[PDB]
Amino acid sequence: FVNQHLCGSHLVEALYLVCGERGFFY
Amino acid sequence: FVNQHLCGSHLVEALYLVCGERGFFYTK
Amino acid sequence: FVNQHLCGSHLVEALYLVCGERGFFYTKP
Amino acid sequence: GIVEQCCTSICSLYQLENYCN
Amino acid sequence: GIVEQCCTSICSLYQLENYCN
Amino acid sequence: GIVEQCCTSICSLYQLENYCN
Ligand SMILES: [Cl-]
Ligand SMILES: [Zn+2]
Repeated sequence: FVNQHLCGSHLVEALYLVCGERGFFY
Repeated sequence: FVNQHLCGSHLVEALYLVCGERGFFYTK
Repeated sequence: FVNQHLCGSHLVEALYLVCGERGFFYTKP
Repeated sequence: GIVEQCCTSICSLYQLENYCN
Repeated sequence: GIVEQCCTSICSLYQLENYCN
Repeated sequence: GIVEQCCTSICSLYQLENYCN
């Protein structure tokens, strides 16, 4: 629910950092 | 409840974006 | 342990704000 | 790209949706 | 406003408390 | 320190790891 929603916000933040210039598709 | 506390932090971030110059009033 | 992970992220920002110039030593449970 | 448009001036929500899928 | 105050120099906790209800 | 090293040019993951315990 919102727990997944809030987790997803942190995931896109983490992918932004981890993926560098490669980027990601969410 | 911490889960509600963390949710509210995300809510105020979202309201800041959505409300623009209108602003918003957040209270527990 | 995902919930503890998310909580910890917010705790680190809280310490960043409240500790100011003092800094903080952060360790996992 | 989104950086030159939205980091040099504020993008409205509508301008941001142009980068959605 | 608060941006002209707390985004031109970093506000202390006391200065941030100015904005509490 | 980390602010001097990482707040003008972007620090990679490896560079950030230098600041872990
Ligand atoms: Cl969260
Ligand atoms: Zn969160």
